[PDB]
Amino acid sequence: AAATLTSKLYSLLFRRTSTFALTIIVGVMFFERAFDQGADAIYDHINEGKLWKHIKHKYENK
Amino acid sequence: KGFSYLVTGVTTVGVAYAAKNAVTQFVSSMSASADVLALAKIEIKLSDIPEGKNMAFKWRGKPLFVRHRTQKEIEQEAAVELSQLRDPQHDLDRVKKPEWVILIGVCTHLGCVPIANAGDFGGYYCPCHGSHYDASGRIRLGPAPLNLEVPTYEFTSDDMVIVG
Amino acid sequence: GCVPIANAGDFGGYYCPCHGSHYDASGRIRLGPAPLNLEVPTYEF
Amino acid sequence: MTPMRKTNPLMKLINHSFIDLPTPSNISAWWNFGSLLGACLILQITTGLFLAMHYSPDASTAFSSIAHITRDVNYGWIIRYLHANGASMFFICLFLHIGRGLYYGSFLYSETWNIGIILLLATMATAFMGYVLPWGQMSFWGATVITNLLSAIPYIGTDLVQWIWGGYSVDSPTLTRFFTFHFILPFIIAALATLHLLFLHETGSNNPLGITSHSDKITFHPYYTIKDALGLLLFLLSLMTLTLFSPDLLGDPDNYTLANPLNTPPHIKPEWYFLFAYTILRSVPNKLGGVLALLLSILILAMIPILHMSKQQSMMFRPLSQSLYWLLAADLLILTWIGGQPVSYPFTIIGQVASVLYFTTILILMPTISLIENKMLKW
Amino acid sequence: MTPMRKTNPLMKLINHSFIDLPTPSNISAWWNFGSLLGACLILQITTGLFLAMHYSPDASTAFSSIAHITRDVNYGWIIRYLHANGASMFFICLFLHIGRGLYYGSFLYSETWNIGIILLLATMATAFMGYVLPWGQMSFWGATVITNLLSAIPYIGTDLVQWIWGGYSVDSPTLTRFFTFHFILPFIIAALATLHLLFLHETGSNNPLGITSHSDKITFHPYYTIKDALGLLLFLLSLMTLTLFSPDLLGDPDNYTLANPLNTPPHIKPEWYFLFAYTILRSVPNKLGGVLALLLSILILAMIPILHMSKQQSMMFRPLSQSLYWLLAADLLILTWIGGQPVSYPFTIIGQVASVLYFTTILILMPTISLIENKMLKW
Amino acid sequence: GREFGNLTRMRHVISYSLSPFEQRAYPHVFTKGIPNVLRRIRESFFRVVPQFVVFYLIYTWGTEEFERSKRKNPAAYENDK
Amino acid sequence: SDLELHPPSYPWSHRGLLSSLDHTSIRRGFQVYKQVCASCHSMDFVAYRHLVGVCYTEDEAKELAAEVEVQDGPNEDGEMFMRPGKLFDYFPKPYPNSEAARAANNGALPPDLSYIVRARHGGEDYVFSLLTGYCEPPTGVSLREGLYFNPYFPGQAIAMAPPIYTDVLEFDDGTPATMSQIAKDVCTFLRWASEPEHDHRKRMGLKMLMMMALLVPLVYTIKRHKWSVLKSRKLAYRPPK
Amino acid sequence: MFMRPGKLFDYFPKPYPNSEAARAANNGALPPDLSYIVRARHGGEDYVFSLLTG
Ligand SMILES: COC1=C(OC)C(=O)C(C/C=C(/C)CC/C=C(\C)CC/C=C(\C)CC/C=C(\C)CC/C=C(/C)CC/C=C(\C)CC/C=C(\C)CC/C=C(/C)CC/C=C(\C)CCC=C(C)C)=C(C)C1=O
Ligand SMILES: COC1=C(OC)C(=O)C(C/C=C(\C)CC/C=C(/C)CC/C=C(\C)CC/C=C(\C)CC/C=C(/C)CC/C=C(\C)CC/C=C(/C)CC/C=C(\C)CC/C=C(\C)CCC=C(C)C)=C(C)C1=O
Ligand SMILES: COC1=C(OC)C(=O)C(C/C=C(\C)CC/C=C(/C)CC/C=C(\C)CC/C=C(\C)CC/C=C(\C)CC/C=C(\C)CC/C=C(\C)CC/C=C(\C)CC/C=C(\C)CCC=C(C)C)=C(C)C1=O
Ligand code: HEC
Ligand code: HEM
Ligand code: HEM
Ligand code: HEM
Ligand code: HEM
Ligand code: FES
Ligand code: FES
Repeated sequence: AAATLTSKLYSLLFRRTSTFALTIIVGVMFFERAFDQGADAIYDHINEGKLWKHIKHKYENK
Repeated sequence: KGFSYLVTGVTTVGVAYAAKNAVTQFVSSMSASADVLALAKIEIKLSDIPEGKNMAFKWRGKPLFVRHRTQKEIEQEAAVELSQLRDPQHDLDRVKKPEWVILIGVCTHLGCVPIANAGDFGGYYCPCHGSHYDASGRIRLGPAPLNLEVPTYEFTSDDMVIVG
Repeated sequence: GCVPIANAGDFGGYYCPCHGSHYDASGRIRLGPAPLNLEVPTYEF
Repeated sequence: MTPMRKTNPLMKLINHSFIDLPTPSNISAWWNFGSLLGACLILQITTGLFLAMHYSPDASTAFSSIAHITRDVNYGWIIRYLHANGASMFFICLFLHIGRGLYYGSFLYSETWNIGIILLLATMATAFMGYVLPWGQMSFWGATVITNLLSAIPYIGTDLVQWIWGGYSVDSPTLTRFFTFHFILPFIIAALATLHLLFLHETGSNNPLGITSHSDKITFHPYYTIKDALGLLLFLLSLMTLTLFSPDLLGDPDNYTLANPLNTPPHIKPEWYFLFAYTILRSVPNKLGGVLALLLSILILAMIPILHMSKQQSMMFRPLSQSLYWLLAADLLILTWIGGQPVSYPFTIIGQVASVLYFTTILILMPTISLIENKMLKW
Repeated sequence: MTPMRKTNPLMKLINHSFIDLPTPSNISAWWNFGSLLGACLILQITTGLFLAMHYSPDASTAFSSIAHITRDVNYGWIIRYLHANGASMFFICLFLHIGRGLYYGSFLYSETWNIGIILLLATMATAFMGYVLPWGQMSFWGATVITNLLSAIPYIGTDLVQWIWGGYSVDSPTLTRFFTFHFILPFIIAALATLHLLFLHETGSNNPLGITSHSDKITFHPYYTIKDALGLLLFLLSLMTLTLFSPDLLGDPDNYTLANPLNTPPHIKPEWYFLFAYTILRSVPNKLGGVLALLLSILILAMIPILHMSKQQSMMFRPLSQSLYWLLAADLLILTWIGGQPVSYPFTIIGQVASVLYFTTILILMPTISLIENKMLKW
Repeated sequence: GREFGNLTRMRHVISYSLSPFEQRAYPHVFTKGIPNVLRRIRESFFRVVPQFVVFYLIYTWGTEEFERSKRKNPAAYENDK
Repeated sequence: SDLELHPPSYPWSHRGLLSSLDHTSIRRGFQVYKQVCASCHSMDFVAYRHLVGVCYTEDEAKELAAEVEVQDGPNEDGEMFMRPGKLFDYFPKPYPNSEAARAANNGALPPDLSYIVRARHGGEDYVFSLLTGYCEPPTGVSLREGLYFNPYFPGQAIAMAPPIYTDVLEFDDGTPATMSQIAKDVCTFLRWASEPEHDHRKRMGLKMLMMMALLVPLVYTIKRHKWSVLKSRKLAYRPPK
Repeated sequence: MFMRPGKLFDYFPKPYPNSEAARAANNGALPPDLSYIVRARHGGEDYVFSLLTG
């Protein structure tokens, strides 16, 4: 019987276009960090040992 | 309605993300090539320069003077007046270590190269008109509106000085 | 593009050190993998 | 109180062309490439402008300049690849933009159709002079061959070639003028494109059926904006996949070796989009014959409207014409494939057969079958 | 059959824009400098285009290429001087274009007047970047000074000056980057020039009297085509005299020396057409304040329509406003003269007085006198 | 003729439509969509495909004949002896 | 003469659509280049930088650059001298001019290796097969005394003597030196030298794929949403009778 | 690199290879190139003539 999640998201945010834009840009701010970090982790996990940042240990600090 | 507008709202997020990235690429291409950075700011220099000696270097196409100077030469700097300049500047406000002086190697009068360890002040001597300067290079005889340029340098290790 | 040798060739013409290809004085194909004869814009002497 | 987009002069033009443009509702994807072409142009322009800030149009430093762009300029490699790969996409859309008109009978719009022919020739010139800019082996020699093709003129000949070259051969002066011409023409194409759209608006777009669409016209802002915004997304998807996964697939090596006036590679084949005409040239032993063939090729497009004989626009309702169309397309594929292969017995004969088949189909078969179909319909 | 010029799409625009648009019969020669400007723009493109076929934008080969053009290239010297002197003629016509508007009240056409301001700013940018291309002693230092004057921006200045430089100095990357901008910008100006005419055409041209001339309009073609042709002939006369007899009077020597980074010339000065602004910034003691003055000035041109408070459009019947207008013209002459003189006590005070007099005239004196004149006539 | 106000003259026609928010964006995309696509493909299969098959056959044979030509000739060496 | 033997497709570690380049291989590949290759082949478009973030650290690169000697600009009131070399000098060329190189190599000119991989068909696959497979000529063919047979060369005759055999060098890593091993490392290093944006290019590709997967269905949904009103429209014709 | 006798297309020989050698032999002063000296200095040849005579 609880009001659907989308209905609440609409009345508070989507009804007013200015708030609709505000939530969009904040979502971009957050999604950018999340998407970037996730993609980078996947790429590194595909190529452990190949990437030089995983090789620094064998030779570092003289 | 909330469902449909959600789709649109999410779509814009994606369009925004790429948009920013794309622009940052094109703008970054204009900032500076890697070679520019490699050739510039790379001015590590040993501290082994004796007192009074002036080993010439190059920096941004400008000859650069780094001089260790004895205490009596610094006393001679005190003899010269920092209030007798068009742009007065207190001594320690110029040089972080009075025994060290880093300055440009071109005179501002006609682009001539001053002679190190010369002049009536014991500093620099321009043969083009016999202009005299001190170890700090304070404009004394010349049209230069202000003193000789004080290049930006930063001490990181006791033996190196970054200049960039 | 190898330069023919002066006063060379098995027939008094030119000799190519790159592959041993021989060319006559007139540059005609006589030996060697060269597809066409030596290209000179004008046979003016 | 009334809308402000119906008073301001700058908004009247945008309203006419973009927002309240009456457009048929049943137009398929084939009608999207038009927009994409302009979009691709807008991309090329910007991409090239950024490459111009670091390119030295000199025969002794052009090749080194590109090497410096891809190794020292921030994101220079991607910009260069986007420009190169975006040119191939231009032609792909352009060939599909011309095929639609051939199939659906859009050539009946004389004015618009003729403007397109000019646009095609202008774009072809732009791509040829751009490809010589890198100053690779293929670039140097490709220009030489194509430029020596004007010597076939009866009495002038050499004069034009030496005039274009600015000398007795291809060297720095040729490179510099080509750089300037490469820079300028795209902006001229933009003006031609506006004339293209100008003459189009007087009549409107042609629906796939070929019947008058005045009963089912809809506005352009809400429907075809999103439909053409989805097409552009797909266009970018294809372009980015090509650039980011196969940067050198539609190109050719030997462009990464410095141009040598003395050495010459064996195959020396031109770019893929300039291959069908290349085979047509080689099919005719005579030089004058070949150049006339190349020109006669493009001219056919201008003559196609005159060769139309059927009483219908679209070939959707004429299956025999459809089969001929697809055979003609396959012939073009054969021409392209032959252009990519060395000169040998089987390829040479196949090229000659393809060339004659090409011309005969357009000039003879299509009008004849059109009349035949008119007979079976008791017109 | 009716004339084709009223039915063909391309001919409708030409007929409206040139052949048949009504124009006032009494417009004087002042109304002839608008057409000349475009002609000069056309002249500036073609000449520059040919120069681009031989110029090499590099720190080392730029000066050499100019010498090569002047001596070895056929008729290179005349082309270069037409380009150089055409620039000065362009600004002379441009100032006269602006002056006419201020005197006869043309600024009342807000939409058209505002677009004009953009054209002026773009023109100045094109001219400033072009002056760097020769890469002489004056070009190097002129760019250095006029660029280092963005370090005064509150917090981003230093970041936005190195970015423009492409480095920590002014070197070849700046030269190539300016070259591309120099090429592209004029074509944008051409497009904007079509918006200028477009917004003008929806209202019609003004006349010296300031009264509407609907009663006595005339077709543009016969009368004004020949009149503008006469103006073009006179404009060519002036240009050819400058180039063919005394090409270098209006230039500044010492630009014929190779740019020496470690040699500051004793007397750095901008070009004659930019001097008026130089003195307005050199006078203000604060570096940032001087930039704010050079900008607030140019923009008072945008504020002129607001400050207008007279009940008559044309200053022809306003004798006191005429005296102020000529006084302001004299002030601009003084500013120009001071710009070319070294820093010293007499010139500095004269420049300071001229700057304040310039501003106060535009702001206070002109509105107040217009109000008094209105009071005199008993409106 | 170029303005929606006056394009054609129609009469005795009615139309019915629903709002975008009152209907599904993918209605019968499992039971009625796929079969329609299959109809489209089948209805134009023989008009296009077979010609491009001929192209493939011409392409394969060609390559085969080209390579077949470079093979050495045993009939040019039997007598060479 | 005869159609050149096409090299086979080898299983490189970066053949995959999303794979990268093993950076330890590049390190050993460069080590090979430092002496065995640089005798007459040259890399005109590489500097001692470009390696700081790839294989070697800052300090090790600087120390390595100190081992070379370049010629510096004219001394003021003097002439040219010799400078140690810093991290902005490109790799030393072996000969002042092409003609001198030809003289020392029986007229053959060793091409620059900066773009060799992208220059030749087959890429590194071609180079690997080329470095190996130095067999003797079959029965019925003769060669100039200063040429060597190689079935992968388009003419089968090449002036390159076999450059790599076993135990020519000694890796500091401890990896045994084997003709196959050295060839693999140098081929990887060359593939990098012709494409140092390899890893970055593929990372951006990965992000592009995921972004398209999210976007394409979304944009299509919006298109269907707006167009639904037209796709469901129903029409009727009711003349006066 | 060998030395030719010289041809028409050749330019006038350089007195010195580099500016450093020129100044070293001219007591620090660098003699400017004369190809554009007339149009570079103020006063034209009037300056040059009076310069040599005075
Ligand atoms: C002494 O050394 C110096 C010199 O010498 C050496 C100099 O030379 C200079 C001069 C500087 C010179 C080069 C450098 C300065 C360069 C610049 C400011 C500009 C920077 C930009 C350039 C290269 C790029 C130029 C930009 C271009 C092409 C972009 C524009 C593109 C377009 C199509 C134009 C489109 C515009 C469109 C649609 C808008 C349409 C409408 C309008 C005009 C209408 C007006 C609208 C309005 C609100 C205004 C109306 C207002 C009203 C009523 C209110 C009144 C206003 C008030 C203000 C009161 C300096 C400073 C100097 O130090
Ligand atoms: C007072 O009342 C008035 C008004 O108010 C009622 C008005 O309103 C107006 C109208 C206002 C005005 C003019 C003012 C300005 C306003 C305007 C609208 C116009 C704006 C201007 C413009 C866009 C600029 C227009 C153009 C200019 C300079 C020209 C630049 C562009 C070009 C095409 C020009 C041509 C350059 C050419 C040909 C190059 C020269 C070289 C040629 C021979 C050699 C060329 C060779 C080649 C391309 C070779 C190619 C070879 C190839 C591919 C090789 C092929 C090889 C094979 C083998 C096939 C007026 C006048 C008026 O008075
Ligand atoms: C299918 O149905 C459809 C139809 O049919 C029914 C249709 O009909 C249409 C109709 C529409 C079309 C097809 C659309 C396309 C239509 C066309 C004709 C195509 C037209 C294309 C174009 C004009 C090309 C557009 C792009 C162009 C020219 C390039 C754009 C970019 C630029 C000039 C550069 C912009 C700036 C950039 C990158 C920023 C970098 C630079 C800088 C900051 C500048 C640096 C500084 C300087 C210059 C310095 C200036 C200041 C200086 C010196 C000093 C200042 C002062 C100081 C004091 C320092 C559609 C869509 C459709 O779908
Ligand atoms: C050390 C491993 C090594 C690699 C990898 C290498 N070189 Fe070469 N290389 C040449 C010469 C000369 C050519 C041109 C023709 C030839 O191969 O003989 C050439 C050609 C090549 C080619 C192919 C040329 C073409 O046109 O396809 C490659 C690839 C190459 N070198 C890379 C002298 C050398 C020398 C000097 C003794 C050495 C050492 C040498 N080469 C060692 C190496
Ligand atoms: C080269 C750049 C070109 C651009 C930017 C361009 C632009 C456009 C655009 C945006 C459309 C509208 C698309 C539509 O409504 O279907 C269009 C239509 C058209 N184009 Fe082009 N075009 C170009 C080249 C060509 C060429 C080479 C031809 C060759 C004949 C051509 C012929 C046509 C025709 C006939 C139409 C009308 C189609 C119809 O009415 O259905 N165009 N063009
Ligand atoms: C329809 C418009 C255009 C087309 C079809 C086109 C096509 C091309 C092509 C195919 C190349 C060679 C790509 C390669 O060798 O990999 C090229 C090169 C180039 N083009 Fe254009 N171009 C266009 C517009 C422009 C514009 C407006 C500019 C403005 C500066 C420009 C500047 C350049 C430059 C600088 C290069 C050098 C490429 C390089 O250095 O790698 N192009 N162009
Ligand atoms: C820079 C290139 C420019 C071109 C090619 C151009 C062109 C023209 C032309 C052809 C006319 C009509 C004929 C004439 O007045 O002589 C005109 C009128 C006008 N121009 Fe410009 N113009 C330019 C710049 C400017 C600028 C910088 C302004 C600054 C105020 C301006 C303001 C005006 C005004 C207010 C009119 C209306 C004249 C009237 O109503 O009588 N224009 N322009
Ligand atoms: C209104 C348009 C233009 C103006 C006001 C303008 C102005 C100038 C100016 C003042 C110079 C300095 C020349 C000197 O001091 O000797 C110059 C140089 C140059 N401009 Fe233009 N220009 C315009 C259009 C163009 C165009 C369209 C091009 C090329 C397409 C071009 C190419 C050049 C070149 C190559 C130079 C170097 C000439 C030299 O160094 O003497 N310009 N321009
Ligand atoms: S050179 Fe310094 S005062 Fe003359
Ligand atoms: S080099 Fe001439 S035949 Fe090989």
